Amino acid sequence: DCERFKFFCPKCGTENIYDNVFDGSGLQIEPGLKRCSKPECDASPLDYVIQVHNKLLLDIRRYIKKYYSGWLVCEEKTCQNRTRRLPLSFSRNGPICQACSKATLRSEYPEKALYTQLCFYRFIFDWDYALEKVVSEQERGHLKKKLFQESENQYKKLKSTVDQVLSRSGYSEVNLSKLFQ
Amino acid sequence: TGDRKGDLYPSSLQFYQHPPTENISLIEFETFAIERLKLLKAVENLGVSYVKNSEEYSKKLELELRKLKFPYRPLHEEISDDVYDLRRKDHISHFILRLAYCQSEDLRRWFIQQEMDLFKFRFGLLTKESVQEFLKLNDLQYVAISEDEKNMHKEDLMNSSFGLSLTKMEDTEFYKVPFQAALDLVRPRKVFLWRGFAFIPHKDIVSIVLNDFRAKLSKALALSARSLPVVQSDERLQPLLNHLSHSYIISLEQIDGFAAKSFPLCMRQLHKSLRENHHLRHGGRMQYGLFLKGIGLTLEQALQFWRLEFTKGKVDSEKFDKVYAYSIRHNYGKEGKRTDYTPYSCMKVILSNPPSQGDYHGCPFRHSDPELLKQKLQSFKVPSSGINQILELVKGMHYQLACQKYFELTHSVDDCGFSLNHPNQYFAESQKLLT
DNA sequence: TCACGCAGTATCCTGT
RNA sequence: GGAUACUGC
Ligand code: SF4
Ligand SMILES: [Mg+2]
Ligand SMILES: [Zn+2]
Ligand SMILES: [Zn+2]
Repeated sequence: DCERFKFFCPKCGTENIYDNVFDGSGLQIEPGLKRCSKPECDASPLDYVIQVHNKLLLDIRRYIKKYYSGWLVCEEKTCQNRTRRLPLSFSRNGPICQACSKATLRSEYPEKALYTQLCFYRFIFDWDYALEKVVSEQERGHLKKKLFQESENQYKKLKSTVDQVLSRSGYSEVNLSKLFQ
Repeated sequence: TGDRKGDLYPSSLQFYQHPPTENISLIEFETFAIERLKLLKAVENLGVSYVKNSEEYSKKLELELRKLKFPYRPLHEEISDDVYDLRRKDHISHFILRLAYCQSEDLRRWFIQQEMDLFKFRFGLLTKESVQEFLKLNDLQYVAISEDEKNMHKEDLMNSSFGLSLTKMEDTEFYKVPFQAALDLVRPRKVFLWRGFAFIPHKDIVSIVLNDFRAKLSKALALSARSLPVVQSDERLQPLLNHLSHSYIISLEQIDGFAAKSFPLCMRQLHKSLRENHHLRHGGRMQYGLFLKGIGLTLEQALQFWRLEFTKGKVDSEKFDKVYAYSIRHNYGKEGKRTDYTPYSCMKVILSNPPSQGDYHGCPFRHSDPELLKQKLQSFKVPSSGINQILELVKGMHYQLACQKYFELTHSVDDCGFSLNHPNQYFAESQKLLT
């Protein structure tokens, strides 16, 4: 349910959808940001990594704004009341919808949604995880050589941004004392 | 001991008694959880594939431990920072997996088994010095009799245990038990008694250690299952812990097919009614359950089939386990007198409870009017000559011969070649002919 | 010579 | 399908 990373090529202007670190199969597999999605386009998005960084930050801002908008929808199908205002009148399950007074208001974009979106943006830039889990054996061998070290470094830098953002999220510390007692 | 270390991790092996108190990151949490899941799955696979004492088992387990960077070998150097890190990993990961593997008894058992295996391996890699260190740090106080006391009673121990050699005895360690627990040993005088304690023999020491470990671990898992509500509220850790066990790191469906060809007409009628209405009166339930037991449907398989079929009948799911589970178990000799009840014989079916309105059990050839039997035979595309012959046989009161004629016509065989006297015999013959 | 009605939940068994 | 219990209203 997470939005994929959309980046418009500076040269051709075609949208590139990124959902994994690597694209292709077998020896034809390469990092997604190595070649444009348009065959006629020779531009490498890895060249415009500053632009990719800026777009990533803008997307993170967009998702944080969506979360903090605090939109609530009534869970009742026959009400579906949409409000920004959280009422202080609560039932055992949560805020009581003030349109029908009989159903609970649920967040349109809960904290889990934002956390999963940030985790996905980290996932689409996790070189090591992709190599271990996603990639196959022959593909892993082909990707664990030189000719990709620069791409690996750029991917590490891009993942650093999402890691930094997630480090500032309360949904980034686990108190083991509270778990084990 | 670089920055924030301590004496919290003296030895490599531990009983995992004290929960961690640190504040870790979500990334560290996930990495540790997945890594230990990989380790435990590797342990399980190697245990299935190889004998745990085999050298291949040891080599592969060492390779996995090295790959995932878990403590497996001692180091007579000191507590190096890296070593500390590894031990910390182990300690936290274990408890995380506890949180993952305490929801269901099955899971609990699995966890315990894997953990025990790992512990055994690690013990097997401990030098005697290290071994003693461990046995001291956990207040196990095995010198379990001391070595000095063993030498003190060497001759008595030698003459106590049957078939124990001098050197082999030197290689063995005994235990001290109150004589009230060794009744079966003391009574025939096969264990030495000194001052109210028997010296019972067990390579074996690991066994005792493991016993202790297992006890503790089981208790811990119980407690964890008791403290589950506090964790379910933490959404961050719910997707992981609730699904870690499912983390990537005869069939019921064919029964319908069988009903096309192999099932005798009685079972065909019962199955048709069941799929038409998702409910059978008691006689039909008994007959069909016994038949499906006969074909080979296991208790789990039969339970699943009946659950799925009845749930569609607009009844509560719990109602099935409340009511029909006992009947299904009994048909397989699981409860009550616990008798492996045999499938109904054709004689029983003919002479069993007579079906009435709303029922579909019994032998159709006997409990179906001739017009109804003719219609049913026509429906199955039987040749007119075959239908007439079957009707003639039915009029002769030899319904078993009628079923034999049905088998001959449907299987395209001139002669059945067998005296049909059991529906399971019918199904077996059909399977033999087809497969 | 006897003995109130009905609605509902829980447990257990089906060889000669 | 049956059998044995005892709650409620
Ligand atoms: S003769 Fe036996 S197998 Fe054939 S329909 Fe009757 S009961 Fe079933
Ligand atoms: Mg009933
Ligand atoms: Zn392009
Ligand atoms: Zn509402």
